[PDB]
Amino acid sequence: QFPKLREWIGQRVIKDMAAQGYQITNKLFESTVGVKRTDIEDDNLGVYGPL
Amino acid sequence: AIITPALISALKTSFQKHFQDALATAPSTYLQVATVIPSTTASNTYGWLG
Repeated sequence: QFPKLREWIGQRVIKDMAAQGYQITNKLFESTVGVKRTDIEDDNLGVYGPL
Repeated sequence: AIITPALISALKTSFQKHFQDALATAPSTYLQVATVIPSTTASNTYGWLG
């Protein structure tokens, strides 16, 4: 923001602004499950279908 | 005039069926708390995945 306006005291003063920043790094995520193939092959019921 | 009280005094009546079905029974409600799952054998086994 610009500095607030003030009454001139006799000699004007140079002021400065304040700028900042913010950084965020990506993160890597994982989720996995292992199942024996014979169970899927022997899945006539269909229990593992909604996996 | 004179007659046995087991024939005229018995047959001087008119049967009516107003009293039939005068009251009722509580309405069906199990639909609001249960689903209908038809079965085709002795028992039903249920299985769902986690």
